[PDB]
Amino acid sequence: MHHHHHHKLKTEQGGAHFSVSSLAEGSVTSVGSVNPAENFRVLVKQKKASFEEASNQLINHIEQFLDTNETPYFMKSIDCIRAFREEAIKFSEEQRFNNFLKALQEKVEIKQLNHFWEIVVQDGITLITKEEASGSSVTAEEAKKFLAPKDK
Repeated sequence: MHHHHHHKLKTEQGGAHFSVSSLAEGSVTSVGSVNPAENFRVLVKQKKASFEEASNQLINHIEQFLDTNETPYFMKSIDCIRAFREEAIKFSEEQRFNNFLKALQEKVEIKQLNHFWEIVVQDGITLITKEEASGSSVTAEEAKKFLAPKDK
């Protein structure tokens, strides 16, 4: 007539559970998932580095690549440029723009990598696309003018 326990009141865990990440924690490799610019993005989005030091390491890494002879990274370089490009607009960094641009270019000048400069002309990756500003209505046109793949 009497019974104790076996009532089942406490739930066991309740939900999925396993290892986290398991991708790259310790050494493993560099870069989380694609995009070599994501790192710079990390510092700009984190307390790591300022939008300048971060973008600096981004272009710097791009310099290492630009040191190599591989181009899979040259269009991807343009992409990195595209990485801090948009971020800067949201990060309010105008000087950093003409800086990475005049710096990466002045660099292509000192050395070769004119091919990188080529896609730059084909991508409008030169001068302050808007108008040496931080908030305008102008588009890539300006850049398209600095180095256009058409006209004379």
